[PDB]
Formats: sequence, C-alpha cells, structure tokens
Amino acid sequence: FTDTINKCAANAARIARLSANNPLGFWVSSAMAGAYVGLGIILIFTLGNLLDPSVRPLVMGATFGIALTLVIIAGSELFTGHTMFLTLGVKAGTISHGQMWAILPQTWLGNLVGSVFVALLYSWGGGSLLPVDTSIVHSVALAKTTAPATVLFFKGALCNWLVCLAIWMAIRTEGTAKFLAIWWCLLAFIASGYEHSVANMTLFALSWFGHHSDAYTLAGIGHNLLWVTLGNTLSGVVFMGLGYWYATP
Amino acid sequence: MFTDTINKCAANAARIARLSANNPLGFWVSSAMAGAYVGLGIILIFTLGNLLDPSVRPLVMGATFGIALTLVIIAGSELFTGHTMFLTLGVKAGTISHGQMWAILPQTWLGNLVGSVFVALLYSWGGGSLLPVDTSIVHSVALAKTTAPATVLFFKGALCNWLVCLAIWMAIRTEGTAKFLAIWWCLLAFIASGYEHSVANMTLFALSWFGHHSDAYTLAGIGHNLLWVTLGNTLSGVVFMGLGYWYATP
Amino acid sequence: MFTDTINKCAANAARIARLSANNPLGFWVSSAMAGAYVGLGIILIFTLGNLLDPSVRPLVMGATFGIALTLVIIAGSELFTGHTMFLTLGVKAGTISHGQMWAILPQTWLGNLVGSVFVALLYSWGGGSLLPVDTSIVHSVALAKTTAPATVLFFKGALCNWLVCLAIWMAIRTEGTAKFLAIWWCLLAFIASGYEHSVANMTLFALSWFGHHSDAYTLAGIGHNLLWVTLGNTLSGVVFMGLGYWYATP
Amino acid sequence: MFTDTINKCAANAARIARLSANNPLGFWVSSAMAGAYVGLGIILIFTLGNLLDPSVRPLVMGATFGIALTLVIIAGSELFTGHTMFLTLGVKAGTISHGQMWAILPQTWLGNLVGSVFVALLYSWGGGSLLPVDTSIVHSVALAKTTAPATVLFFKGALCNWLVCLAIWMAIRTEGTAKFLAIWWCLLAFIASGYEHSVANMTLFALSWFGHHSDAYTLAGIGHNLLWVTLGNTLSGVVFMGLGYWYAT
Amino acid sequence: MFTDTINKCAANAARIARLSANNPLGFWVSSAMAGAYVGLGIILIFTLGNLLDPSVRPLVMGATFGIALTLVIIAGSELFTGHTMFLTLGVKAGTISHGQMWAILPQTWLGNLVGSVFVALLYSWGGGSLLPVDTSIVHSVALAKTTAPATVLFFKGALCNWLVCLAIWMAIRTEGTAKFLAIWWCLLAFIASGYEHSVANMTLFALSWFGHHSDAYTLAGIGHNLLWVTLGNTLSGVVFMGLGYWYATP
Repeated sequence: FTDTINKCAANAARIARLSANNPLGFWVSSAMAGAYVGLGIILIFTLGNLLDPSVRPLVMGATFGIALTLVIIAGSELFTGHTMFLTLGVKAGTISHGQMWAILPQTWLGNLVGSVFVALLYSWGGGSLLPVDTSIVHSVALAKTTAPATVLFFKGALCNWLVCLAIWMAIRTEGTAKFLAIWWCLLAFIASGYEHSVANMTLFALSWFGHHSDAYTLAGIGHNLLWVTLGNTLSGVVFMGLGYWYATP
Repeated sequence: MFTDTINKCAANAARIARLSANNPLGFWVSSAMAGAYVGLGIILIFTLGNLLDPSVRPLVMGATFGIALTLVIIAGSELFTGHTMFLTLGVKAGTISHGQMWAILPQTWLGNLVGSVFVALLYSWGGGSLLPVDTSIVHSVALAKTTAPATVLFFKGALCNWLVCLAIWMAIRTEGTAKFLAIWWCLLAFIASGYEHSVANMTLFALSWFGHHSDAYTLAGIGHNLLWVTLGNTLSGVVFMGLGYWYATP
Repeated sequence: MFTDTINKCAANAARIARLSANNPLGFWVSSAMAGAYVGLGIILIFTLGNLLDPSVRPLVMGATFGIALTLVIIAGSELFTGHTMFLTLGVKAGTISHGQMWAILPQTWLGNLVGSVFVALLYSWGGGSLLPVDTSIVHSVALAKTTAPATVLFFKGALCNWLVCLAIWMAIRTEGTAKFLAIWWCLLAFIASGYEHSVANMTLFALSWFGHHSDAYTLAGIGHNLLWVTLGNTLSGVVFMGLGYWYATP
Repeated sequence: MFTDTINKCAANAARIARLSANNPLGFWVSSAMAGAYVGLGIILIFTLGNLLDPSVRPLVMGATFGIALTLVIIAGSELFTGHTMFLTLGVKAGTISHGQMWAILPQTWLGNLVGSVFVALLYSWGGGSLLPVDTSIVHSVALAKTTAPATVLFFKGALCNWLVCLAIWMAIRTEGTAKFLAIWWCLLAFIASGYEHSVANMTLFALSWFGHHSDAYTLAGIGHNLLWVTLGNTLSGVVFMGLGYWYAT
Repeated sequence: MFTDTINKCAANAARIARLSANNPLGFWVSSAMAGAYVGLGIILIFTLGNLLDPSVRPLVMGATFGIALTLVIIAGSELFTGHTMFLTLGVKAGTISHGQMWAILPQTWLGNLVGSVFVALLYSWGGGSLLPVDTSIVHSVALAKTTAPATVLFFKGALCNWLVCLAIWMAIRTEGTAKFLAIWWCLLAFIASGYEHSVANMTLFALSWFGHHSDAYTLAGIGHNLLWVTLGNTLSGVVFMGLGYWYATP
C-alpha cells in the first residue's frame, strides 16, 4: 500500500500549503464540505421523516451517499478525512506533528460554518423538517445530545472507520468504483447507527432552527460534538492511518 | 484539478457566447432542447408520483428525475441554470465580458421556456392523463408552488441550483458512467428535499395551465414563482458555485 | 459540438443503404431481429405488469423495458424508429439521397413487423401465460391502444421516439456502461409516461391477436394505431432529432 | 473478413475442440463448473421465491438470477447452451467441422449435468431448507416442469436460449460492467417470462429428486422436460443466433 | 485458459508468505482488518434484518452484505477463506511450499478472529442496539448456527466458500466496478442461500456473546460451528477452486 500511503501524504502536504498560502481557499473549501454533507443530511431526514421506523435505517443509509460523493468528487476539505491524510503525512515526513494539530481544528471550524450555512438556507427556504415537534430531526437530535460519552465515542470511532475506508477505497479505485465505495460505507455507517461529527453539525443546526423541545440544548450539542469528534479522530488516526502504515512493506 | 475544471467552464462560456453571437438559430434550438428535456423528466416523475402515497412520492420522484439533467448534459443542449455557473467562470477567467454574461442569460431562459411550453403542449395533444383530472398532483403541486412566499421560493431556488450545478461540476470532473451517477444523486437530493428548479417549473406550470387547474392558479402566480425561483437559482450558480470554486483554488 | 455524432449517423445511414442494396437478405434478417428483440422486451414487461396492481405498473414496466433497446443497439439489428433519425442526418450530410431514405424506411418497418409477429408466434406455441385469459393486460392495453384517437396516437408516438432516438443519440456519444444507462432512462420515461412505440406495439398487437382477445379488437384497430404511431415516431426522429441537431451545430 | 464477433465465436469453437480432444479432464472439469455455477444461481432464486408471494416471484427471481451466467462467463467454464452458438459459428467460419460440433455438444451437456447434480447433492447434505416439504416451491415447479407439453417446452427452451445466447453475444461485444448488465437483463427477461433453460433445470430437477418429492415426480418426467427444452435451446442457439448473425453481415 | 489467474494467485501466495516471514506485525494487522471489515458487513445486515419481516431477511441481508468482501479486497487486508485458494495454487505452481501453506493458514485465521472480536467489542462499547434485547436476531441466528449438525455446517461452509472464492477469482479477472458487481453477487448468493462463512460467523458469535444471549448459547457451541464451517470453507477453497481451476487448464 505504499502508493496509497504516498498519495495520502502528498495530500497532507497539499492541505498544509492551502492552509498556509491560501487562507481564503482553505476556509471556502472547508465550509463546502460541511454544506455538502449537510445537503445529504437534509435529503436523508426528509425521506426518513415520511417512512415507517423499520425502514429508516435502510432508506436513509442507501440515500446518504451523495454526502461524501460531493465531498470527494466535487472537491472540498473534510475534517474527518483530514484525520487520516494528516496522520499519513506526519508518518511519511511530508508535514509535521505541529502542522497536523494546527490544521485539524481549522478544518473542523470551516466544516461547522458550512453546516450551519446550509441549515440556515434550508430554514429560510421554509424546509418542512423544521416546524413540527415530532419531526425526526428533533427526536434524533435530542437522542444524540443525551447519549453517554462512551457510547458516542465508540460510535464515532466506528463511523470514521467506514468513512475513511470509503476515502481510502476511492483513492485506490477509478471512475464509478469510487462511487460504489462511497455508497457502501455510508450505507453501513448510517444504517448501523454510528456517529459522524460533521453530519451532526447540520443535524443539530436543523434542530436548533426548528421547534425543538426545551431539553434540547447548546450543551447537549456540545456534548455530542465533543465525543463523536474524538471517536472519529481515533479511527482516522489509528485504525486507518497507523493501521495501514504498519501493514505495508 | 480545480483550475482544469474552471478553464473548461470558461471555455464553455466562450463557446456559448459565440453560439449566441454567430449562430442564433442553433442557440435557440439548443435552448429549446434543454427545456423540453427537463420537461420530459417532469412528465415522467409527475406520472409516477400521481400513483403513489405522499410518503413515497419524494423518494420515487427523486430517484427517477435523473433523466432530466442526463439528457441536457449527455445529449447536448443549453440550460439556463447551467449558464449561471459557466458564464460567471468565463467572466472571472476573462474569456467573456460581464456584458456578454448578462446578455446571454435571459436568452437561455427564454429558449428553455419555449421548449418547456413546447413539450407540455405535445403532451396535451397526446391526451396526457395528468391534465384533465382536477385531482392530479400536477395541479396541486403547481398551485402550492405559485402561492409560496418569495423568501421561501428564493432559498429553495438557491438550494436547488447548488445541487444541479454540483451535478454539472461533477460530470465535468468525471468520465463515462460516473457522469450519470453524479447527476442521479443531485437530482434525487434536490427533488426529494423540496427544492425549486426554474426550468423544471416552466414545464410543470405549462402542464397545469393546459389542464383542469385550480381557479386559484394564475399567470401572476406562475410569474411570482418563476421570478423568485430564477433569482434563487442564480445566486447559487454564480456565488456558491462560480465564485465559490474560483476562491477555493491556490 | 454535435459534428462527430452527426457524421457517425450519416456514416451509419450509408451503411444501412449499402446493406439494403447489396445484401438484401442480411437487411431482412437484421430488421426481423430488431422487431423480435423489442418483442422479448414487451413480453417481459407485460408478464410483470400482469401480476401487479395497476398503480405500480408504469414504474415496474418502465424500469424493466430497458432490455428492448439494449438488445437492438448492443447485439446489433435494424430498427425502423432509429432509421427515421439516421437516414435524415444521412440525407442532410449528403451520404444518401432523399430517394434512398424513403425506399428504405418502409422495408425496415416491414422487417421489424415480421420479427415482431414471429417472436409473438413462438411465445404462443410456448403456451405463454399472457394469452388465454380475457382479463390479461395484453388484451385490455392492446384494445385501448387501438380505439384511441389519431391525434392522441400521433403525439404520443412523437413523444416516444424523441425519447428512443434520444437513447440512440446518447449511446452514440458515450462508451461502455453509459450506453446501457442512457437506454434504460429513456425507456423508463417513454413507457411510464404513456408514450407509443410503433415497433413495440407490433408485438403487443400480435400477442393479443393470437390470444383470447375480445371481438372489439380488430385488424382495422391494429392498423389504425400503427398508422398514427408510426407517422408520430417519424415526426420526432426526422425533425426533433435529425433536423433538430442538424440546425444546432455551430 | 468476417465480423470481429463472429471471428471470436469461431476462435472459441476451435478452442473448445482442442480442449475436448487434448484435455478430456479439463473439458469435464470445466463443463462440471458451468452446471454447478448455474445451479448456485438456481438455489438462490428458489430460496428467495420460497418466501415470496407468487405475484412478485417472477420479478425477484428474475432480477436475482444474473449470477448464474455471470459465474459461467466471468469465472470461466463450458456451458452447453452457449456451445450451440459458438460451435455453429465455428462450422460456418471453417474453424471446426460439422463432425466436431455434434461430437462435442453431448459431452458438454453431460458435464453440465454432472456439475448440476453435484451442487444439488452438496446443498442436500447441507440440510438445504428447500427440500423437505413436497408442497414448497422447488417441488411444485419441478413437478409442473416435468408434465408440461412437448411443444410448449420446446418453444420455451427456444425463447430462453435466444436470451441466454443474446447475453453471451452482447458480453463478447462489450467490456467491463457492460457484460454484467447485458447478462443481468437477459436472465431477468428469460426467468421472468417463463422460459426454460436446460442446464438450470438440471439443478432444479436434482434438488427435487434428492429432496422429499411427491411420487408423481419421476425420472421419466425429468427426462421428458430435459429432452424438449434441450432441443428448443439448440434451435435458437444454432439458428436464431449463429445462423442468424452469420447471415446478418 | 485460466493460467494468468492461477499465476496471479500463486504470485499472491508468495507475497503472503513474504509478509508472514519478514513483517509479522504487518501480517497480524492485515489479518485483523479483514476480520473487522467482514464484521462491519455483519453488523450492517443484522441491524437491517432485525427490523424486517422474516420473509425479506434473506433478500435484504444478502443484497447488503457486499460491503464485507468489498472492504477486504478493495481496501486490502488478509482473509483466511481467500487464503485457502491462494496458497493452494501457489503450492501447485511452486511459488510456495506445502510447509508454508500450513504455517500461514491458521495464522490468518487467528488474525481474522482477533479482528472480528475487536469490531464486535467496539460495537458493544458504542451501545449497539443489536445486543441488549434477547429476541434480537443476533442471538437467535447465533444459537441456531451453534447447534446445527456437523455435517450440515460442513457442507454449508463448502458452498459458502465456493461463492466467496468465486467472487475473489472473478475480481482478479475483472476491472473497476466489475470487481464490485462480482462481489455483490456472490455475497447475495451465499448469505441468502443459507451458507456459512467462518470469519463472518466469528463476528456474529462475538456479538451474541457480548449481548443478552440465552444460557443455551455456549463457547462449545461457538466452537462446534467454527470447527465445521472452517473445514467446509477449506474444502471448497482448496479443492473446488484451487485444484478445480488448476486441472481446468490445457
């Protein structure tokens, strides 16, 4: 896997030059990834909200794949992806430890602005997920904000294993195969109940700007984002980055 | 890369300009084509939607709308919502003037209308089953689209053309079947999410207009919708996509 | 754009012409093949539709009709409805004469009919389950097609061949799998929207004819549909596609 | 010259003759595989059709049978029903004689029969759930196939192998995934239209024979269906496809 | 025929033998991955199956299991069940010794075990919904698997790995998305037919064990299944695929 490792390492060095030399480009590109994932979340929640509970995992997982397709094919900068690229970049010597930790929070924030931005436009566009309190947007958001730390951490680990696996298979494949790679892993992660930090940003923002109940708070959103973010970072850094690094000649 | 994609977008912008200036009959036929192609897709999804529960309409209408941008891009034609992106990029790369951009756009818009109205007419002469029946989802959706407020329609128009331009963008960055999938994804996301396409609406509105529509459904209502939806489509084409990618490049 | 595609259609038209005049036998085999292939498609979707609720018949029958044109294009055969486009572009490019176009089209038509009647015969001798019951959708759909007004039939036939020629067009402009997707989309769209395919009707008509059809179903009814559906197919092939794309090239 | 596709069919016929004549073991292995592979598809579609209302069987069983000819063509093996076509083109092209063609065909049919019986037996030792209930789908369909009339069976086998060969033919004229979709289309059209495949039947009949069939189901019955379907299969492969495309150029 | 593929597979055995001898860490990781990857596919299909009517479980669980071997092959990892085929062919071609095959084989097995157990464990710590409710299909499918007769499990294992090696074999002989379709088809077929995969069972078992299983579900039972399905898996890997294609070549 030295070819795939070098391409990821070349990418870590590209992310850095963008961060350092083109600040405007970096921020636009990070906000893009959040908006793109968010457009996917609006799609899957719209469809889930109309359907019986027993088919939601299947339809929402099967139709979420647009989210990473946009991110990877359209082009953008996705925090959860950075956790792997930047690990590989550090391990190969194309970027440093300090550059890694300085870039990640930046991608995280741009993703956030882009998520809030798409949920805002959806809200001004009078989106139908928003005004009714029984909307799946609110009950999924609330449940997400009140789950224990451990549960959220490990769900965040599992999600980013798959999402990074999708990034990884897409770099190793061509044409349509990238699309199937993306499709598969997004099905597995949504249907299986795992947690994606950047997907959550849009979900939480959608619930915030609608008729959420009193028990839904900025704190609870903070809680979920803290622990999912760490767990996404575990799988990205260790399962995938260090994992494949240690797997090659 | 990003620069490669942008240059292709700017070359396409210079190509549209010329087509407009040098070959007007082709410009109009190609424009009429895009409107008709989107409408054929509108006839398809509305015929399917009319036979389904509300709770599966968005999914099945969304999953079967892909043909619309597929025809526009693969068969070849000129689509207004597409130009909003290409022309911006041509202006910014320098291959066309700001002037040519704003002179082309209303031409593409009108051409599309001609094809949209044209395909709705044929369908009507063709005893299309969606027109005469006052309970059809053609009349009800077209009614709701005409009386939604401006802000709502604007922002749904913005969200629609982000996605449709993303399809355009992604089809250019990819090859063979990947093109059909990118298009598929984005048309499913836009339809199922509730967003608004000016050009597709031109077909839907002409279908409702030619059938037994609500006495509440007016030319003024059609005007209200096409106005704010168009402006919306334009914001995302120009700013989120055209300018957005322009500033993302190092 | 479009110059390469047009030249390919035009080279195809000369090839069709050479085939017709130099190897008449292969002309007929290859035309019979197209009617038979389209037929194997019609048997498929009527078998499926025959068991489902009327409300999902357009979706299912549309989604599964793709094989028909996939066979025609990828296995290789001669389809009258595609000939309407190819030959038009051939006359326009100068590769064949007006005279050659009109001498050929009726032959392709006749060959398609032979292959159609023929695949229907085999299905019958094969004790196909669609035939013996009066309630079969083969009988109710064939009869509805035969008593429909000329006007309705024409414009539906025009709308159909737009879509089928669009599939042929897009297939010429793409490679590998994308051909199959282009074809799938267009056949979803024409069948599910209600549109009329002249050659595909030939098989349906023969299947109902060889089965337990009602007395209301006559050869005059069949000829009535085939006349207007054919003329309508020919309109969209010749004008919307042939002449359309001819005047669209800068 | 001939067409590329005809020249390819005919090279394939010459390669069949050589395998038959120089490598009997290879031939028998490679024919056994095709029977097993079609058989694997048959177990699949009957396991699914078993749980489904009759009105969705032709659709679901049709839509899921594509693996059968996918294994045959992509994995690699010798299928009787495709030989009828290949060997005709060889004969017309001059690469093989009428003599080699008629000597090979029965060998292919038998090796296919062996692999079909072999995969049935494994499934049967594997406690296959389709076996014990004489009223469930393998036994009722198996029974009705053995008592159908000769004319009906012959013309159904004609229309089946038209489609199965059209799949073979289109797979030769295409690359990559297009081959898979060609095959998939064709096996949906033949299984859902009610058409009969001699080799597919060999596994169905072997499943019903080795399971708890009613005593109305007999060896003479199985022989009755196989005789007429094999003959119909041969009519369309030889004539509609081989002779058909031979005279189409 | 098949000589290239055999030789790819033989060259793969030699690569495997090299990883094992000069990079045990990399070996173990790459084994564990494969087990964890399969386990992800298992967690998916059981989560889907659990909410569904039993009459659509084989279809849906089969149609969605594809990710398992797709991760294995396309991301890359080392899969015991694949090894049974690779190593056999390398032995026959002379690229590895009999001695190597037998040293490596239970190594991959253990690594796959460690990985399957590992993903199960993460899913337990992440409050996986499949675990706590006794009637969950993770528990009932797990139990039925553990008490089935040796002979039954053996021949279901042989038939499973026939299919899985066929996917791997077809993936080797194809490109691009085709690798993906070959895999999807084989995993549909094996999961929906009732066949038994040793490594996937490893995850399913760990899951049950970490959840609310009945008293009747024991380690001896998990043992019984892992024994006989592994052995059946090995039969079809070695003999039906390995020696099978080996003796199928001129």
